[PDB]
Amino acid sequence: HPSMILGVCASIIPFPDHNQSPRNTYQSAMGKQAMGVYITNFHVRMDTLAHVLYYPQKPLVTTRSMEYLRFRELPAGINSIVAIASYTGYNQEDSVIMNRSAVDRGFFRSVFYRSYKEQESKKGFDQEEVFEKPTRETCQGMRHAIYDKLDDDGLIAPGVRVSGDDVIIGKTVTLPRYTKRDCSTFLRTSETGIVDQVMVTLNQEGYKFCKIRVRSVRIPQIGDKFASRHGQKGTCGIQYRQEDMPFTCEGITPDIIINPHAIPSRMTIGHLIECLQGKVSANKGEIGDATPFNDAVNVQKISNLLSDYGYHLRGNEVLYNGFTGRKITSQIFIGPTYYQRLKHMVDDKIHSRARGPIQILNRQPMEGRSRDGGLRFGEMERDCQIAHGAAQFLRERLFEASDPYQ
Amino acid sequence: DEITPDLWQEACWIVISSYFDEKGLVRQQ
Amino acid sequence: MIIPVRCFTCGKIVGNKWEAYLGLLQAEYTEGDALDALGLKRYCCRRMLLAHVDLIEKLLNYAPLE
Amino acid sequence: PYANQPTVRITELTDENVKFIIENTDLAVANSIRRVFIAEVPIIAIDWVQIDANSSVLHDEFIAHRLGLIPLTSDDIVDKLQYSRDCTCEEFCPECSVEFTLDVRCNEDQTRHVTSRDLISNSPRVIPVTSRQDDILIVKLRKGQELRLRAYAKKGFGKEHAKWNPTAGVAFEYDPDNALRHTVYPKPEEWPKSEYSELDEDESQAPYDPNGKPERFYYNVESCGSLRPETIVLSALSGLKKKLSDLQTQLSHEIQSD
Amino acid sequence: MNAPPAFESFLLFEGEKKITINKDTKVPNACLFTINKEDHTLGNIIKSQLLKDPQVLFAGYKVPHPLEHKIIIRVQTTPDYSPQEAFTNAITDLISELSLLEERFRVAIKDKQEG
Amino acid sequence: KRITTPYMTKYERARVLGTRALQIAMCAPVMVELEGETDPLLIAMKELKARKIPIIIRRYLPDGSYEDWGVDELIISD
Amino acid sequence: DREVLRVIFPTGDSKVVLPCNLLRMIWNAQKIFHINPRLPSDLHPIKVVEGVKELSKKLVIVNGDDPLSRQAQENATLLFNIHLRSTLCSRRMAEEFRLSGEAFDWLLGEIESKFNQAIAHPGEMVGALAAQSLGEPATQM
Amino acid sequence: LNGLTDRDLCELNECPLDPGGYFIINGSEKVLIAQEKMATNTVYVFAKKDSKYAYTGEC
Amino acid sequence: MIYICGECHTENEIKSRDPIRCRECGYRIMYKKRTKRLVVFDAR
Amino acid sequence: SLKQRLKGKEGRVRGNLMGKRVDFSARTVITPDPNLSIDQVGVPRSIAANMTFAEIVTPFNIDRLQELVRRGNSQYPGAKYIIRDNGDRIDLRFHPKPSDLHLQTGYKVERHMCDGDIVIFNRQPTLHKMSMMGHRVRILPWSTFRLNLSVTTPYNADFDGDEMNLHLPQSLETRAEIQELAMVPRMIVTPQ
Amino acid sequence: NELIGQTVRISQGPYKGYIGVVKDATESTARVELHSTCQTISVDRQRLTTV
RNA sequence: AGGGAACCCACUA
Ligand SMILES: [Mg+2]
Ligand SMILES: [Zn+2]
Ligand SMILES: [Zn+2]
Ligand SMILES: [Zn+2]
Repeated sequence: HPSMILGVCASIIPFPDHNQSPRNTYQSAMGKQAMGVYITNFHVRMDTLAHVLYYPQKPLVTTRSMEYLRFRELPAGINSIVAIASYTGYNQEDSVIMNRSAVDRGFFRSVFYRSYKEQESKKGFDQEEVFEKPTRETCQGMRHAIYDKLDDDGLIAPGVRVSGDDVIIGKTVTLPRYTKRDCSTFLRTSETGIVDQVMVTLNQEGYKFCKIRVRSVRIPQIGDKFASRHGQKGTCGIQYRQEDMPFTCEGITPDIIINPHAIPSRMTIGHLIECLQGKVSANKGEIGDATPFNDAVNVQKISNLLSDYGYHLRGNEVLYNGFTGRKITSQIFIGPTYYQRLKHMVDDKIHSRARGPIQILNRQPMEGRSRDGGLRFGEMERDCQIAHGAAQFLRERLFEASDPYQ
Repeated sequence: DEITPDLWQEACWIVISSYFDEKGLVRQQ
Repeated sequence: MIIPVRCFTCGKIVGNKWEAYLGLLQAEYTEGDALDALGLKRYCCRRMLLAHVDLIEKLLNYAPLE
Repeated sequence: PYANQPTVRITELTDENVKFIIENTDLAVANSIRRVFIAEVPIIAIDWVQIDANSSVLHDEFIAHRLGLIPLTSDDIVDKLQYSRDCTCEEFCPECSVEFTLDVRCNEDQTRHVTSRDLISNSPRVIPVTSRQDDILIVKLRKGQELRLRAYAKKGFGKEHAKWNPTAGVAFEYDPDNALRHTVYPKPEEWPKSEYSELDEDESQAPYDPNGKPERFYYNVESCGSLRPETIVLSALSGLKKKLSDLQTQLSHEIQSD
Repeated sequence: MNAPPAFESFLLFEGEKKITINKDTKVPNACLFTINKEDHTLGNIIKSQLLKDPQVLFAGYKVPHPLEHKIIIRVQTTPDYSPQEAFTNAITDLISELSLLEERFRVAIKDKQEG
Repeated sequence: KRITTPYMTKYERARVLGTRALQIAMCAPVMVELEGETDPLLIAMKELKARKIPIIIRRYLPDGSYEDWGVDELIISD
Repeated sequence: DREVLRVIFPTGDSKVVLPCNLLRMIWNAQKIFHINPRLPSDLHPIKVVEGVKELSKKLVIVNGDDPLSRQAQENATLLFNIHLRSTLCSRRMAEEFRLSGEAFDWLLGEIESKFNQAIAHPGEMVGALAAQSLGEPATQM
Repeated sequence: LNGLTDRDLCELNECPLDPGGYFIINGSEKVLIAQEKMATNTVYVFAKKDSKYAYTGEC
Repeated sequence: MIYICGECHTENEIKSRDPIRCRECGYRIMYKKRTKRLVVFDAR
Repeated sequence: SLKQRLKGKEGRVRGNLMGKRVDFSARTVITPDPNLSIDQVGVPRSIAANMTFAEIVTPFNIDRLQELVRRGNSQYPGAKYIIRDNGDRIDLRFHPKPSDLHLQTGYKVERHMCDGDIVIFNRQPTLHKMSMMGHRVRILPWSTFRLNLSVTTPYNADFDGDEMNLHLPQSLETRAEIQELAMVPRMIVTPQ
Repeated sequence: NELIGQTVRISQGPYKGYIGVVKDATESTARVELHSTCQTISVDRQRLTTV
């Protein structure tokens, strides 16, 4: 069959011969970032990062090659009722308006797993590390945190909540009025969640070894990245409730509204064919076939099938304004499309600094958001601030806000 | 006798199904 | 993993219809006729049952911790 | 002195939906009624889950999220129930919440289906709707797994969370024959006629009425089970009237305190 | 992380004032009714009931930002009438219309339930 | 004798406004009658429009010499 | 001025880049003063000639009175003065634009103010401006 | 896990859908990415450009 | 402190500074039990 | 070696003197906002409650800054530090003894970034001088920077996952020169 | 300050019924991370109930 | 009230 020329990640694209080829490349890149159930024994694994979707659905429009990728068994995405409309301006320039009521009902909700590990490694007869709950009167250098979440073994228990300045593993190293130093493990800053599983074992070296899995539920929000299977990625721009969403005559509000302007320059016509075929599939009860090179499926046959179900044959519907109730003058293309929630969330990316840690050598702010570092005001930014003539802003960026010294 | 053009689209996916039934997807490794 | 309680779009209850849907599927109903017998008229609720992957059946194959 | 005089026809009244037609009202009134169906009709739903034990394969937020979406019979109780933010009790009292408990263990060698039948309330009239059909599955338990929890169901409306939405689908429609050209079809013959179209098969749209405004509005209010659909409509009209009355009281205070 | 609580759609926090009138001096006989913790549900009905009034020369509402919960209604009247009086009359007519609608709906429910 | 431009350049405007705003924030005597004003930038702008900022701009010619223009002597564009 | 233009632009391309959009400013003057183009004008042609002369005397790029500076001034505003005398011609101000006296006085003042706004500000980092202006379209190619 | 049924894999807390093909090195699952190279023992004739050699046949 | 064995699921009394192993099967992977604190979720 | 320390884009000169990590900078995903003016940027409350502007205490703002100090670092429209004339920093996150919350003229209060604050807002690659313009802070609920849609053309930005950087000017002089030189309305027409 | 680290219940106001552990407290205000949601809110100490 | 460096890899726009 000629559709065996595609690999694993391009075999999930419905109608890839109707797409411009860079968009197939982008979906092959972004199907690997899609959130689903990555493996069925995810409750046993202490992976450092894990992303499990609450309600993965298999696609309504499928290729025949996804029976062998096991995508029907471990799917990564949800069939979303997707209107292609300009609504209130919040889906412009590759954005998505989402239904807040759908998101409240579990639409694209997911759980994030972070795993932390510590070895209770004795290094000689001088420096001994112990899993124990530190106390102020005994341990030096405790980080002014909440230390009573820990149990008697120095390890936190499943079910406890933790914020970014909480300790989960209490580790003290004996010090050669303070017998030992605190070398405990805290969560990542600006993180939160429930302790999900604490596993205690011993490694090859025979030392006590813990892995603690912390779970946090990530509800979709503004700035979370969603993509279809046609390279049509975009952050959530706003979330409207069901009574603000546009609706059909039978009360169907779209889960997602994407911009019309995402289509013409990209020519993802397979996206529109997948919406049409998904409308036909959801009304018929079939799962549509979107195997690439098929003469049994063209747009006219899908249209005739759709018009057999009391719909417009081209998949448009008369939507009503959610705010005013008035009919929208244009008829809106709306139908079920498989969206993926990508691992690029905004709460994993938001970072600000005011003043904090500085590098030991050059006394400039640290590197990266994981250590409360600053952003590099680089050479091109310096060049642009030169072109502005803003000499004092350039001076405070490159002298006062990084490393003032005398 | 032979596979007619109407049975071909199911014959080819039967043989692809048999291929992936034995070989799987990480057979090279 | 398990069937959603409500349809995401409209909020119709579909969490009580999964085992009935599977019973109808075992009774040689076509999927569209099974969805019609369950009273799922809007295509938003039909894609809840039509596209559901019952992964909790796979997660029940592992012995519990306690 | 410029109030409308709207009439009502019920055309269908089942236990799961009411289909009705409102004549002689404005489009904004009709849309605000449709919006209050979805967003401002208060029902009872679980909003407080303590999980004493959860050995199931689904984590605790997953179970709690599923429990909040289970509809509870809110008829005749939600009206006399208080919002917990307004109630003077410390935590939860029978004047503002209904206490649910679930205690399921699976010791049988086959899979136990924790349904909404296993949710047991202390109030005998706020129960799961499916318990009052098939029951709503919360979790499936393996042998030795258990789920023990205590849940409180408070009063709220769908503008806060969608689990307090009483409706499944609020179908809304005006002018089915497009006599006002509120939507302009590029090809009117490609469009299926409405359920309420009065045109014969030959004609695609009604002739354009230049003097017309939307006057007749078609509703189909399906209920998810918490309230009867006619209770959804009557509670929505009462709630919209109450929002306008509260606004008028605040506006009277602001006018007389100028 | 920055998620507003779901109850700031509709709950006035302590010190927030439900409705304020601002007599804008740009044009005669006009007011700006800033209603807090409301949305299109009341803004649209108030706007349309004001548009039924023949002594109202302008009536429009806006949500300045959908991430905030605030309605600005601008009413302009003929000089022998005031925007505050127009707003009160519009709310009274809306209340009477909804009362009539509720009573006729109860009558219709009682007729169809019996038959 | 002063060959430089009689207009105040935008860089001069930005720096005079910043310097004067900082001076007002350090409790310099305001030159104009502020009417309920609190933010030093708006006070500096109001002083600049009134042509009352007590600052001399010293413009350096490339040959090394300078010209002293008072803010009140330069034409205020924005 | 025409022969000088023929030398400067030998391909006959008339599109230039100049500070004050004189045609739009004449249109602005027509709309501000409600210039009826069906009536005779009250604008003397010698007022046009003298006004353009005294306007050219104050569109100053090079400041000085020695012959080096006034030659550099005549060079620096050569095209703008050619364009200004072509556009504010006494025939075109009577046959075509039909401005009044007050409209013409406003037009002269507005040309002077817009030109003096167009002069480069000392301090401006034009080398970095040029480097970025030739650099970011290079990302496009 | 070779030749085990789905039930035996689920007894070992392994996923039956897991394909394998990787190594567990210090608890990290490590996959060997296939590296391409020129084929050995085959005579390839190229044109080295701007060089002292007009043609080059390597093996 | 109370740990659950990974494979035999038996409860284990484990003190501090003793090796991790099961009393029954000797399997060296142990899991802590769930906490006894008040855990409360809004059902959302 | 020392030569390897001094050379390259990562060396001392190019990587630590021409450009460097800075304090008072923020970065998050950008999402559209048609309701903002072209010179406004919608800022999350967590970014604004973490980024502080040092406001010098005058008799004009003794009371407002006293209230900001009284609210502290916990409440968002509040303050993080008091800097006395001698230069010590009273950290307001320890809720210190009430003798410290006294405000004299000449003190600096490091109040949280509030509405109307001027920021430089930037998208990499910074190609031309309209890739780095000035914006007025507007505080909006969720976790993204929010931009107007006409503004995405100079930034070469869209909302398919772009992140932009927000630098807060720390002085009145630099805030004034960003206001008078680099704001979005002044950057409408390019000299290019 | 004994309030820090104690599990607390909000007893008045819009957050009534929320559970959490106090992070930092004043005589009139505490920073309570909510058990129910992923937020650390500020709440007046008259509206808090220890447990 | 804050004790890591270096390299590699993957990724984002
Ligand atoms: Mg982009
Ligand atoms: Zn539905
Ligand atoms: Zn109560
Ligand atoms: Zn054991």
